[PDB]
Amino acid sequence: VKKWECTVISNDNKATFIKELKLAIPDGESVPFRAGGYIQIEAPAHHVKYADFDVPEKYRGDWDKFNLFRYESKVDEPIIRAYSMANYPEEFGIIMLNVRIATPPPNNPNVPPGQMSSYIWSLKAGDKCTISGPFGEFFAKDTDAEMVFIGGGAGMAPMRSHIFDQLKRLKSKRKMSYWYGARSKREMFYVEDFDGLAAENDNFVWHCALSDPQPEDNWTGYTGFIHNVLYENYLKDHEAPEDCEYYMCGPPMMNAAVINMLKNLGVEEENILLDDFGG
Ligand SMILES: Cc1cc2nc3c(=O)[nH]c(=O)nc-3n(C[C@H](O)[C@H](O)[C@H](O)COP(=O)(O)OP(=O)(O)OC[C@H]3O[C@@H](n4cnc5c(N)ncnc54)[C@H](O)[C@@H]3O)c2cc1C
Ligand SMILES: [Mg+2]
Ligand code: NA
Repeated sequence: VKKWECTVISNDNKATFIKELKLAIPDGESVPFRAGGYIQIEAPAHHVKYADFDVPEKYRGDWDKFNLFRYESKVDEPIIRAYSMANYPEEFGIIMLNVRIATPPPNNPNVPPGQMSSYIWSLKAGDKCTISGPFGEFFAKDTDAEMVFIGGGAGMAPMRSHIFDQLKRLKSKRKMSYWYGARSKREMFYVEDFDGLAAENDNFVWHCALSDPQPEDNWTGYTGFIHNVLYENYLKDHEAPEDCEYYMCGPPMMNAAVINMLKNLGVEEENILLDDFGG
């Protein structure tokens, strides 16, 4: 296991509650990881204020609505946490992460904010970030079966890594689709990336479903929760959904609803691979 003291290239919001942390590896080297894998970030003792975070006005609505800038996080001893690569292995020299900020639950507002994610959200371009690894178990199976990727929230990271690894490094012709659920259009990201792959690869398609599209979205795409949209628009009519491989990563409510849906279809657990962030 190696450690790298990386430099933060950027740490921009991609969604209301998700930042994309981009890290430059020293000397241009790469972490020798597999898609679906993860690194660990370690943080020293520190103290951060949410009021100091850089959150663009476009994403600030819920932050103001719930007074999330009230929070502070004091960490007296080093801590360490896993985060999944959003880049694939031939995106060299960098580690890209998608980090959800783990705020106090709205029903429990005076408990401490999430320690490591509040630290990551405090990082700005030029800061140093120590990572170690790589690790992993959420690896793609080596078959020719159709793949169905299902993502929500920061689960975008290992899905992006997997899908790019299949199409760019493995040059796979397997049938592949990606279904991503989000609340409204501002919560979407990597749209240029996946639109690009879908235009260039006739074996790949992707869909987004919004559960609460906003008036400003002018949304005419799928609406609702992703397990309903995947079922209604693809799996219901599928001639053999039990023969696909399902790769899923999302928030806990999404994981549970998707897995329940798949099992009611008769998919067996061997064909359902969950990357559980432990929410
Ligand atoms: C293999 C792996 C890969 C992962 N990849 C990703 C990834 O790519 N992106 C990502 O976002 N996450 C990922 N995770 C999850 C991630 O490691 C952290 O668990 C996550 O960031 C939360 O950690 P934290 O330190 O911010 O929050 P913690 O300090 O662990 O707190 C978690 C939550 O509990 C609340 N809390 C604190 N004190 C109390 C109390 N007394 N009572 C009740 N509640 C309390 C906090 O407000 C917070 O919401 C991954 C996890 C694993 C295992
Ligand atoms: Mg966005
Ligand atoms: Na396509």
